[PDB]
Amino acid sequence: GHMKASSNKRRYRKDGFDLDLTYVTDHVIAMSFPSSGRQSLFRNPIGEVSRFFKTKHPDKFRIYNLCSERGYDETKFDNHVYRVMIDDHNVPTLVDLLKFIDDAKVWMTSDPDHVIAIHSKGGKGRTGTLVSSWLLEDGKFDTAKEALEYFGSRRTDFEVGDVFQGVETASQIRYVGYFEKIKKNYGGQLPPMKKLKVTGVTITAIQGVGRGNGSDLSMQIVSERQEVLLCKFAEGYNCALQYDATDDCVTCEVKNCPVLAGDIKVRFMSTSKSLPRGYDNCPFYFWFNTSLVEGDHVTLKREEIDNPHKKKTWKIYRDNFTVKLTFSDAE
Repeated sequence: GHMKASSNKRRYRKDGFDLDLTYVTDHVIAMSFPSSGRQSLFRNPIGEVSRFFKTKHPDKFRIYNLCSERGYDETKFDNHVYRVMIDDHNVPTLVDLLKFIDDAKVWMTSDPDHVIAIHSKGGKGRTGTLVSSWLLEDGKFDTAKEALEYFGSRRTDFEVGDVFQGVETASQIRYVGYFEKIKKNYGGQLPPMKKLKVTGVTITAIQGVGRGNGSDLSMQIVSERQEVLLCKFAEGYNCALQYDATDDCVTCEVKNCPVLAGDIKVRFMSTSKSLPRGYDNCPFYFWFNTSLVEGDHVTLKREEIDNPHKKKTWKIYRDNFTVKLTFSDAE
């Protein structure tokens, strides 16, 4: 009878394959995670994905797994898998990014028919960071913005909730920009190392954010996956808070910061349940690299901070919401 007995752009549906896989270029593929067991959200069984590569690019593929959270049976891909450990909604260290670029360069230079396939979980934020960096390396684009937007056009749904298309976070945009700066100003290698200590943090348009005066906020500095400083503002825990109602800002002296080098992640937490958490289990956060800092501070506008960069938050983080870190030289 009428009742049965049983039961997009990103879809590759050719030659008996049905996969969440995109040729960003003829030789650079972006895809979602090659999954096992049950299929949820219709994304990509590993047996099929590995069959695809062995059939379409026999002996001429290399797979990049960008998920810190999980690996898989790499022998399904004949051991042609390289891992870049990136947490969801975060960025690779620049050391890890450049190591990836060199690995891909060695592989791609060896044969013009070689392909690379880059994946994460959804194959958007982390994947787009590395795909866009690779396309800069390979000379297809000269700016991070163009590379990111191309990635967005090939791989992603258009998001009205984003300022810019392509990736998931503001730090992801920043890190492709860092790679552009490295390629154009430093010959493709890291800039001279610069060590820093954070001595202050200033937040503008504080009204309406948590308790609206800095008193609910704390700031955690993370280096190489470890907390290296925690400041709790109202309490004076490694800090001293000053709130100015007239100027709608808080300025905090930061105390006891260790010497910082490399990629630094700064997370802001709140005791106010009324201030929503976004990605990374906090209200707002960002990454920066100490060697790419200019002068004695780094200032980030709303669209440059992870979580406030989403339009769905703009009733809380107003047009003039910014965060500035003030530094001292560690050398």
